[PDB]
Amino acid sequence: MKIDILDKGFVELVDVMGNDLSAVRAARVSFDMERDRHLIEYLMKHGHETPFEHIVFTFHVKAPIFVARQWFRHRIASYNELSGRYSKLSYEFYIPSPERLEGYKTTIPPERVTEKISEIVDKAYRTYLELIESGVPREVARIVLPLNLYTRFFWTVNARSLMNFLNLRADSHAQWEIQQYALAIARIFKEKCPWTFEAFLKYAYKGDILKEVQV
Amino acid sequence: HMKIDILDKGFVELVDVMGNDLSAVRAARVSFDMDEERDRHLIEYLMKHGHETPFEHIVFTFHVKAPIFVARQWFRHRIASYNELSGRYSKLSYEFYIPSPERLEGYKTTIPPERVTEKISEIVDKAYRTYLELIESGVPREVARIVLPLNLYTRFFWTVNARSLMNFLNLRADSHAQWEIQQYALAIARIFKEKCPWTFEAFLKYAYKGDIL
Amino acid sequence: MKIDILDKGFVELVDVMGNDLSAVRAARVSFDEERDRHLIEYLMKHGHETPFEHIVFTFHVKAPIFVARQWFRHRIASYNELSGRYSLSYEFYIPSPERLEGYKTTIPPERVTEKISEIVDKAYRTYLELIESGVPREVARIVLPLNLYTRFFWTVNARSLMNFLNLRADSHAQWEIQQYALAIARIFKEKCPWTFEAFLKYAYKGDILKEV
Amino acid sequence: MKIDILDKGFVELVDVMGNDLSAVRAARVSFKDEERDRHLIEYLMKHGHETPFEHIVFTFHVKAPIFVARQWFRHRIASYNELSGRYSSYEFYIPSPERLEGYKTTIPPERVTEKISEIVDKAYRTYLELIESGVPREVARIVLPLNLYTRFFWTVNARSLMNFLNLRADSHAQWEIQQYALAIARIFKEKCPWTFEAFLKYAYKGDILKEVQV
Ligand SMILES: Cc1cc2nc3c(=O)[nH]c(=O)nc-3n(C[C@H](O)[C@H](O)[C@H](O)COP(=O)(O)OP(=O)(O)OC[C@H]3OC(n4cnc5c(N)ncnc54)[C@H](O)[C@@H]3O)c2cc1C
Ligand SMILES: Cc1cc2nc3c(=O)[nH]c(=O)nc-3n(C[C@H](O)[C@H](O)[C@H](O)COP(=O)(O)OP(=O)(O)OC[C@H]3O[C@@H](n4cnc5c(N)ncnc54)[C@H](O)[C@@H]3O)c2cc1C
Ligand SMILES: Cc1cc2nc3c(=O)[nH]c(=O)nc-3n(C[C@H](O)[C@H](O)[C@H](O)COP(=O)(O)OP(=O)(O)OC[C@H]3O[C@@H](n4cnc5c(N)ncnc54)[C@H](O)[C@@H]3O)c2cc1C
Ligand SMILES: Cc1cc2nc3c(=O)[nH]c(=O)nc-3n(C[C@H](O)[C@H](O)[C@H](O)COP(=O)(O)OP(=O)(O)OC[C@H]3O[C@@H](n4cnc5c(N)ncnc54)[C@H](O)[C@@H]3O)c2cc1C
Repeated sequence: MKIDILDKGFVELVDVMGNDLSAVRAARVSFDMERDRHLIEYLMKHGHETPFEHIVFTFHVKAPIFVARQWFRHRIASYNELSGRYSKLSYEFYIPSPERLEGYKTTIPPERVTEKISEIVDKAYRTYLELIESGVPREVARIVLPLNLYTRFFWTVNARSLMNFLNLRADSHAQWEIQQYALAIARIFKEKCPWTFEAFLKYAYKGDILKEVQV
Repeated sequence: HMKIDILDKGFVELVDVMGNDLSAVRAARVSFDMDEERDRHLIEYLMKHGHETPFEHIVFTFHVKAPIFVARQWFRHRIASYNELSGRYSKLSYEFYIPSPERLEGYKTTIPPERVTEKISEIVDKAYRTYLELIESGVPREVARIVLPLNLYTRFFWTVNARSLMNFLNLRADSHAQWEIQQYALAIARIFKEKCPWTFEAFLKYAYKGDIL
Repeated sequence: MKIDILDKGFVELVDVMGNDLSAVRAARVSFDEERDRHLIEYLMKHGHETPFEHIVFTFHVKAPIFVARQWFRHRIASYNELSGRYSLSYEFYIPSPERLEGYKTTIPPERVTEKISEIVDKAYRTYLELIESGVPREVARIVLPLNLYTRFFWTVNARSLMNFLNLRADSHAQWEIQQYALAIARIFKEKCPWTFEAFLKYAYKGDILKEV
Repeated sequence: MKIDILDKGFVELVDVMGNDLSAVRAARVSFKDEERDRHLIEYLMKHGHETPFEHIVFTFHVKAPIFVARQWFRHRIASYNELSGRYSSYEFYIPSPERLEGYKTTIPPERVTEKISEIVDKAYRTYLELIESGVPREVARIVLPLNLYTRFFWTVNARSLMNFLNLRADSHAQWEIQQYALAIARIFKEKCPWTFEAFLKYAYKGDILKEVQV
């Protein structure tokens, strides 16, 4: 599964451990213990979250650094990113489409706003090349590249933490760009753990957009 | 699907696994934006210089059955997930850990070791019979169970990743730890070895701190 | 500050880092009572709790082991229990007859209390008989019941502390742990009145704290 | 106490709970004898009993370049609170020619400083231009360089702080963040002198802290 985000980014599922039943098996130990589907619903509405920690995912994500920084703020998880110290950075930046500024009255037209951003990206990247070409160390030459540069990383997280992540990013208060990545994460989650997902929205989900956007 | 019996009535059973040795290689190799010969070499490299974040992408789920005094020690490992049987929600099964005579291999005692075994079974039986008694007299299960000894068996699920798993082994797979916990740590290591050959070997060679593996 | 719990336990404050204003400084990233207290309620009401992690406490607790097993399940915190390698005593929790109040039991509540005492004595004697006999404590102590008292140091921050109160300062929790949580709650109120106030009004998920 | 780092950054102490003895008291689970209490710190450190050191806590206020904060926020056992770029200054980290010392370059070291200052100025110009044009802050800021300075509060306990020093107060870490960990180390030394010495002697895995002073 690979979903395309923005103009050049993406969310891709690498691996998965367990499914809805993993949560059920884990919960049975307490009381010595169709019907299973009813237990998940029960857990969800009564606040028994731990059982869901036994479902785990690993995603491959390519996103603009300003999005990555917000994502990494989630501590209950594991990360592994491409290094800007040990690698030659590619010429890939997130250039917002004109429709992104729709809703805001601006002096200059959306195409103009979009034209300038690209321009600054070229001057920035061109300079980055002179320096690397001139013998400057990569780890120091990259401080000139803008926050709209694309980066890649792996993310391993369990169901319970993932639901905390959707509560916060698949919401209208979070930035538009990362909301797009949230929907992709939500979609994949629904495909792998449909019962848990349904119960989530119906009982514990605190955000707004997932109750108005299919999958 | 593996299972290993511990002590007289306990066990360690593997329920699931996510990934393998290459999971660590793929998570790491993504740093340089990038063959069998190379891959094993990479894992040892990471292990040598302490780059352990990549091994966090390997996960295990166990099902354990052990006495309460062992479980308590085990639960101190916070970087992991747990689900246990509730003593305040169901009737408790007459299953206690009774040490065998050999347990005293090295200690000379007033009375024969066989008698120590007999004595332990007695106080356990007496305590168990009082538990059933108070229960049938209408006493709340959560209250009646407080008379039960620490050798009563419990059960739980444990989901943990490879990095934390290696931390558990450095601490419990060691002679300084109690003999009962060692037995369980040995079982955890045999399963870890089975599923992650390269990683397990690299661990024993450039990082394992214990002394019984 | 020390509060006695049950028949021989307690919760005592050992140290504290910060107060309500610690959360205000963290949220504004820098360094008028009215202005600050309005922010604390603002953050509480919208779910922005990270600022409260910058407040921390360290308690010294003395509880029965079964109460301690539930308590230790709270992973986002620090613990240190007595082992007898640096600091051992032997006392047990014997419920009062009022504990069985409400339940209609076969024998008198006063007899339930007696039977618990009897077992404790027999279990305790057997234990000493084994030590004087030459069995190492690590083995001998496994015959001691779950109502055996222990002690530990607990260091936890405000965010996690409020999670602890949402689960233990509640009727679904066991009565014994409830008593310890009520104690934890009073001390918290004393050191962070504003934060405690806002907690009860917008985020407190339990029931018993609003009744006492 | 506050300490300057790089061309415009710093590390500032905001608060602290406990001292060396807070570990001693936690290890014994109690509450006097210096020779003894200090002897225990060393024992704990030598035999790996590190949980007692979790009972000492700090809060720092840091100002640093975004490419430094990113590497830093990587430490999960800790608490963070940064300034909002999409809601909440013309300050960027401009390397000195002495920073490119030891590297053979086709152009004068001073030219690098000038090449980097130029783009920073350009970018910043187009940014302030977009803001005034009506473009939302969260959008117009995507054109700013990774060397833009940010600020955050950091609360971490002594055990976790020792892990940070192991990895960052070391020659394998970028030179920039090495400077910050040195300041972190200095404050830590001042507040918990017994733990720091024991740490350096029995557990520290890095290199520079045994070479440089405080
Ligand atoms: C009435 C009652 C009955 C209970 N019955 C049982 C039972 O039968 N069996 C049983 O095993 N337990 C039982 N518990 C314990 C309960 O399941 C929790 O373990 C306990 O409340 C500690 O909570 P926590 O996980 O939220 O907190 P902490 O472990 O202290 O964590 C605080 C927060 O960080 C989180 N977190 C920490 N680690 C992880 C992680 N690895 N993955 C995802 N999120 C994480 C969550 O957001 C959490 O709320 C019971 C508790 C109560 C109050
Ligand atoms: C021989 C032996 C004797 C012992 N004696 C005692 C005793 O007298 N008293 C007692 O209370 N316990 C005792 N213990 C338990 C021990 O102190 C730890 O609680 C136990 O090993 C759990 O380990 P951990 O902290 O390494 O693991 P986890 O909790 O699973 O943590 C793994 C890693 O994450 C870390 N970490 C997690 N959370 C935090 C945090 N909040 N702050 C800083 N770092 C963190 C560290 O890098 C740690 O190694 C003993 C254990 C052994 C093996
Ligand atoms: C020279 C250098 C180069 C680096 N290069 C890269 C790179 O190319 N790509 C990249 O992505 N990162 C890179 N890093 C970051 C590195 O991978 C770690 O993320 C960083 O050092 C944070 O360390 P930590 O995990 O030890 O600490 P913390 O996250 O603060 O954790 C402290 C302790 O608790 C633990 N712990 C916490 N959470 C978990 C968990 N979920 N599972 C198991 N144990 C846990 C461990 O015992 C740990 O040491 C680099 C770091 C250095 C110093
Ligand atoms: C719309 C929006 C705006 C934001 N604005 C800002 C801003 O201006 N400044 C800023 O600094 N950040 C900001 N953030 C980041 C926010 O403050 C959190 O850091 C982020 O949401 C990560 O969430 P978390 O703590 O719930 O998750 P995780 O770090 O993944 O933790 C999950 C659970 O474990 C817990 N937990 C983990 N560690 C600890 C701990 N050490 N102590 C207590 N509990 C713990 C809690 O129960 C928590 O819910 C913003 C986030 C959103 C979604």
